Amino acid sequence: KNPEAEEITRCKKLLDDSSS
Amino acid sequence: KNPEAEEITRCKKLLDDSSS
Amino acid sequence: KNPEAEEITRCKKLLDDSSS
Ligand SMILES: *Cc1cc(C*)cc(C*)c1
Repeated sequence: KNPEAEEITRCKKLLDDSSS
Repeated sequence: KNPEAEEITRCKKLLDDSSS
Repeated sequence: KNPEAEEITRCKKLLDDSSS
């Protein structure tokens, strides 16, 4: 439940945006 | 053997902490 | 096609460098 979890979510978006 | 390897280790911890 | 894609490329290099 740590706030750092937000960073992980961003990573996922970054990977998807890789095609962008 | 580069010191940057430490960053990779942190990434792993971040992924696990994702459930936190 | 976003410039952020460069960050993703770096991540890949970091993972490989993990053995370094
Ligand atoms: C979340 C994350 C972590 C690492 C080590 C690298 C990338 C691209 C994303």
